[PDB]
Amino acid sequence: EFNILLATDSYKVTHYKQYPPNTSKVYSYFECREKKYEETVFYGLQYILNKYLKGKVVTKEKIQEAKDVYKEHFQDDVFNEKGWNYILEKYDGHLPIEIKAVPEGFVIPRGNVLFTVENTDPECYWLTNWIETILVQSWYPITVATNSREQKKILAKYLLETSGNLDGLEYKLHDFGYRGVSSQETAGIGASAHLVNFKGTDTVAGLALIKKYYGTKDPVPGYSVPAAEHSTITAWGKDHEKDAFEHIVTQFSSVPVSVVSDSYDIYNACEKIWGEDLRHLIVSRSTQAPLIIRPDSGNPLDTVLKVLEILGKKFPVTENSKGYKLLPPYLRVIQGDGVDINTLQEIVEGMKQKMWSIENIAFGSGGGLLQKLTRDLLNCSFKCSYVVTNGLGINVFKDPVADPNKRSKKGRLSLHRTPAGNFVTLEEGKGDLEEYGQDLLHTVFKNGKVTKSYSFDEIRKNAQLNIELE
Amino acid sequence: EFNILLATDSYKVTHYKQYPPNTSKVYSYFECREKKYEETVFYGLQYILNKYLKGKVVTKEKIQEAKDVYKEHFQDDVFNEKGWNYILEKYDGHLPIEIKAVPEGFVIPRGNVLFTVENTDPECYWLTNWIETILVQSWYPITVATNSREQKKILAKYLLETSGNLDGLEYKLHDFGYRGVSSQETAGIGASAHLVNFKGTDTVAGLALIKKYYGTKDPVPGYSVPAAEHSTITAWGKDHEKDAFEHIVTQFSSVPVSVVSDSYDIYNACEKIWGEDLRHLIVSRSTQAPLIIRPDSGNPLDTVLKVLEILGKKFPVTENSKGYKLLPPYLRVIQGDGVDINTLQEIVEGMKQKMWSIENIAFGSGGGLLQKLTRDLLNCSFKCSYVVTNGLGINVFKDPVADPNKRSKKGRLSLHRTPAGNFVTLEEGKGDLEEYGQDLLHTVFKNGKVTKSYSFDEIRKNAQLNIEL
Ligand SMILES: O=[N+]([O-])c1ccc2[nH]cnc2c1
Ligand SMILES: O=[N+]([O-])c1ccc2[nH]cnc2c1
Repeated sequence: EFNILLATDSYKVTHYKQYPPNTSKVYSYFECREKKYEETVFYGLQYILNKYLKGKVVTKEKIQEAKDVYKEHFQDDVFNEKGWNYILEKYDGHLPIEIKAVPEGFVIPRGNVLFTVENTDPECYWLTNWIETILVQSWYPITVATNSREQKKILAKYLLETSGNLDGLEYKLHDFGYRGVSSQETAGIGASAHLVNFKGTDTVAGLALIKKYYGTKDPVPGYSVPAAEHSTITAWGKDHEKDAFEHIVTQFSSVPVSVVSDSYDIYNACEKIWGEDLRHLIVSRSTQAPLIIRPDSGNPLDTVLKVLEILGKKFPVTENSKGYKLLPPYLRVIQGDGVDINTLQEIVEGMKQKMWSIENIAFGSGGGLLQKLTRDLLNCSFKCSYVVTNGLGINVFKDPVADPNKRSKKGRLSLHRTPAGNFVTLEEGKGDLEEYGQDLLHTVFKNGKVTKSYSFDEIRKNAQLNIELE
Repeated sequence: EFNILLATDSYKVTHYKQYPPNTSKVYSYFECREKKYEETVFYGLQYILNKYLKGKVVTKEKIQEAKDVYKEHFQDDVFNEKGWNYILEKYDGHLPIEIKAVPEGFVIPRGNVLFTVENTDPECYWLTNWIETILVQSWYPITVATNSREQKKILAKYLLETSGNLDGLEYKLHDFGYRGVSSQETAGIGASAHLVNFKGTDTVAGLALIKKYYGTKDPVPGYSVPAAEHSTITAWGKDHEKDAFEHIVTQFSSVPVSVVSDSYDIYNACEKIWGEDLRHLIVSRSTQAPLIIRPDSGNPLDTVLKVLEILGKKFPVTENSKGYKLLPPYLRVIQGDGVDINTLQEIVEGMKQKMWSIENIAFGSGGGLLQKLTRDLLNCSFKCSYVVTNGLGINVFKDPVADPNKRSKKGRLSLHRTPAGNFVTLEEGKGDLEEYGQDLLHTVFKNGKVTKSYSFDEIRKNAQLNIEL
């Protein structure tokens, strides 16, 4: 079972002995520090508050366990047993911490305070940064949600340009990342973050996470369709690819079905198998049940363009009202290999140049969407900005000589709307001067309880694109 | 509770309708496909077997839960309820699967079979690839362990060259990755994978994972020392950095202590604060309890060299038998910013050029060590290579025309030692000809039971570098 006393960076176990004597308050904050990604989607803190921080998180057993582990880990007795015992005895193991945060789903420019953390009992001055490690992992859902939204911006731009509307946008980027992430827990968190922006996912783990921690009016937040993988095509044998295709599209004759078509020769599969031998089984399909052809190898752009040219010559193509080519409604393509924010851009631009509507194509992304991201991408960072020692408040910060980008904010922080309606973070307690109206941060956690929460429906609304709002 | 019926890629829910009819066997394998990183450390499967796959993993409630979710998720009834019910009824919810694997810790060249998976009951042909998603996540501890070991190889080469030995090698790369990974679970898995090669970690989650799933003779597999962060320095106030330093080294006077020294001006801190104002508190320290100065910003190579240059002028430097400069034993440096396999190499080579021994330095790595890695790095991949349909075995594979690198292996596989003592994977069941000694894959899982386990001690022994052998 999870033990918050064993869920911190080792060195933090020794920090209670390093702060100035008579420190009664440590106040810290999280930002995506300014340094391609000008704004960030704030998402994921609510998961962490509920799963890890709320309620009785300290017990006699957990304290003894941590004591025993750290004794060996440090080869010395440095663990603050008395400190954790105080929390157990005084607060029935509930953390005397207050956390204020921007609403989940909010889209906020870089370099703004997103959440703050401080102890509510002077004895627990050390607790604020103990939980840095747990809270900082919010970088991951933030970064997934943000990068996923940036890809939605690209898709919206090109879909609107080539078709004149945004129909189906929320299904244009499917999550294929389940196998390509580092753990089951990561799969659920990352998939949930993608679902802030889109509705298509194969990472089933995200559904239960959203249901438990956020909630939606709909039964599920995300959807999928039947689809083949290489094993279900190749199992039929090298000479029986056509047989596999026929079996699969006949089994799934009245729902959409994706079929990976590159097992041996994608171009042959498209031109001869789909385009000639099985063509009669494709042109009979409903608009609600298209065949989705899935290439999965080769240069992503070149392959998509060639697949489209092949299909364009075997199937009846129309020209939509914007002048772009459109496959018949029973036939679509999905590119789910080598897709990341950069290649996504390359492919839609290349399609546009060849006069193919973005209506024709959908994308899937795996490692690119959920794994190939780090804390450095948005410079997600947690720092102390204010302490009280001997009853006097001190504005504190770091400001390394060789890297001005790592300079942290000073003092008590608040988030405000500017006269032009933008965000500003006030430092040094200046929010108190009341020149900038009310603090936009909300208290979300206080003394062991979650004090404010958001449904996944609210989060999605907050995270909408301006082009969707317009 | 974790529900294995909800722990697969969505489309796999539909695959039981797609395989050829009359298929009684689906046999699949995992490899780090050949395409840098020429050999891989096999580690992490045992975690997955015990946590997720063993024992009674199917119940009536879990089947109903999956049925309910998939109904909404697909807006359709596709779901092999009968198939899952069969496992529940016939096998008390234990998976009729056999997995054979190379021993954990083994170091194997790219392009070799590392483990195979197959159903043991003809009714469960669909189950082999159901569990692909969960098993393929082994890519992560494999890749962390492999990338960590490659960094150890660089450190070993340079330490040996500049010092004449490998003393302290196992503490030269510390895991600072806890806050920089995507989840608590990842933290533990990745930290454990790093401990295959090294003994220094701040990612505490790794200790409990190793204790629970692998085990060590020693109480713990990993260690740390007291150390400062920016908060414990900056809280003293901008004008009181020296007071913070003095307080911290005095609190931790008889153990090693790392102190981040770049809050305001790393160069001033080293030259004026440590090098003058507080020098008397440093030169009195034990060899078993040095001050470890930690820069944490600026160009990693440039900052390390300038820090050594400064300290070398304030503290007595010796020249070792190899001709390299060595700080006094009470004083060391750790660089834990911007360290990955590339920059690590750059720093030790830069030090060597400036005649500084690698004895002087240790490294810490966070995102570089545990997060900035993907399944693409070693091409970790799971593919079906053999099926039995209508009582006949068929060797199956993919071979996409535009990417020969994605061609997969054919038929039943086995791993063998070559006459020269290397590795070879035999395809098409050719291992049965018995020309190549015994198969190195062992049955590790069969019908819900873990059948062969390794301790963390054995794994570490298997993963040793040639240089230390
Ligand atoms: O799993 N798939 O390959 C998959 C899932 C959903 C899809 N929607 C359109 N194509 C798809 C492929
Ligand atoms: O957390 N640290 O900064 C840290 C931990 C362990 C160390 N061993 C040597 N330097 C260290 C720094």
